[PDB]
Amino acid sequence: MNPKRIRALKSGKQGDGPVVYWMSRDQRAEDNWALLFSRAIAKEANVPVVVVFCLTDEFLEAGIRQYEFMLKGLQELEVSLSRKKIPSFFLRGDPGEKISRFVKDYNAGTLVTDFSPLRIKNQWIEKVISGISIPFFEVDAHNVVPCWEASQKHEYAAHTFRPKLYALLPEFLEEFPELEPNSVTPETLSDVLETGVKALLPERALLKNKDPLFEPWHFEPGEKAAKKVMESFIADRLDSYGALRNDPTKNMLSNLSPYLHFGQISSQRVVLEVEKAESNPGSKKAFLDEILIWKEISDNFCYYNPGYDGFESFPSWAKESLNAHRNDVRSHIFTLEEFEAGKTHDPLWNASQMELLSTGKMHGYTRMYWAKKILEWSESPEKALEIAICLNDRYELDGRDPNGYAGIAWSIGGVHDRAWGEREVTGKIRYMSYEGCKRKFDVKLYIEKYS
Ligand SMILES: *Nc1ncnc2c1ncn2[C@@H]1O[C@H](COP(=O)(O)OP(=O)(O)OC[C@@H](O)[C@@H](O)[C@@H](O)Cn2c3nc(=O)[nH]c(=O)c-3nc3cc(C)c(C)cc32)[C@@H](O)[C@H]1O
Repeated sequence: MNPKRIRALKSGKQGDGPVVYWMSRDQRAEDNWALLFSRAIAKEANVPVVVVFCLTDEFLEAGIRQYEFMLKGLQELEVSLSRKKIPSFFLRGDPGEKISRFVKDYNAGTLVTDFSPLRIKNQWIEKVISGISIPFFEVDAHNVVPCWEASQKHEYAAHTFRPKLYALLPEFLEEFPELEPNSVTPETLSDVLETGVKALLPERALLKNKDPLFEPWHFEPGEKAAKKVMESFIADRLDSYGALRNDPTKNMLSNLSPYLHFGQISSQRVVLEVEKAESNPGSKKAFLDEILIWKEISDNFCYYNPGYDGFESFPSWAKESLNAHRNDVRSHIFTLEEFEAGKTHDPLWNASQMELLSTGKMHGYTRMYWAKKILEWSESPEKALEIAICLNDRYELDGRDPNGYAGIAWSIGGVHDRAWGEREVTGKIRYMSYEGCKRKFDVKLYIEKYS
């Protein structure tokens, strides 16, 4: 129980009621430093621990696909927490009102939340701070090394973040203690889902035949389903991961991102299990570079760059290059709706958008190709960022995520990249040509599957 995982958000006066874990990013009962820390605080105070989750007003900015995935997982989570004699309360509203009122109504003694570097979570925290007088902590339960510990600043390249992160892995990569149950026991989610689906339905993604686009059987939600996906990745896909991770015709990725995004599985758990696996060397190195270095540098990016979703956060070499080509004539301009419908003149791009539309998880390789063409076929880099973020957040199961803003910023603005050869329109941003993908994998097979 390393105290470097927890820090104070606001001092206060400790009450004598239960310890409240405001769960947000880490929707799981196992392998959860925020829940474990909350339980430990409760034990020292001779009080029970309680979990609260905010069903916020912002769900209408995404789709049924993410709402159902999240809420079905929370239904499973209710059962698991109740087995530990830990009650869970699901508050309909936004956190500033709901958390403050709950703290008062339930005589909470201490408030704890998990860590997200996203603007909306920081918006939420500000309102909560103004409505409570009890101590308020946050625990990094999402990263192996706490984000504010891995580095003191924005890291401009993987190769400057990687040695700092790896220097800290011996301390922070460790097993989880078991969650001790509470000593004694202190509108349903199905109805909430019903109400939300009703409100979301007019905006549901449909084919011209009015049949829905989304296929919900590619990733079953919840902690138990996530563990099976991790186990099948290690048993069946990890050996080939190094060779096949850049081939979107092969189903050889871990497929863990939807579970990692909602915190239905701990990435620390995944890393421990992968470290212990005997697998092809090269493959384990490649996978750990993604789930450790690239995932946690995305939290580094959002945490230390307030404007992480804007042009101003790009590196200076990229801002200069993009500005110098701002007035170049674009080969094409597509509207947000033309991008959304997969109606560019590039069949590889359109197939990547159809994979996103139908499965809610675009292959990692084509996400890079996809975002870079939005830069190439939009009026400005600012508009490209707007369009890519809109589509990523609306349709990825793993979207609205530091990985997303960081991966889009890499794609369009060269964040965590270097300058490449100068081209018109896109400047020195790394280019990914259609013909280059053809030399890389079977583009025709990918197009057939998603068309
Ligand atoms: N590139 C990258 N950046 C951050 N974190 C990453 C990245 N690649 C992998 N990971 C993290 O590692 C695990 C395991 O990786 P894989 O098994 O290789 O991948 P999957 O879980 O099956 O597939 C998800 C993966 O394709 C994406 O994580 C990346 O493409 C990154 N990425 C997002 N990741 C998100 O979680 N949410 C988003 O909204 C993302 N949006 C984008 C947008 C764009 C334009 C790009 C280029 C990437 C991207 C992964 O689960 C992850 O934790």
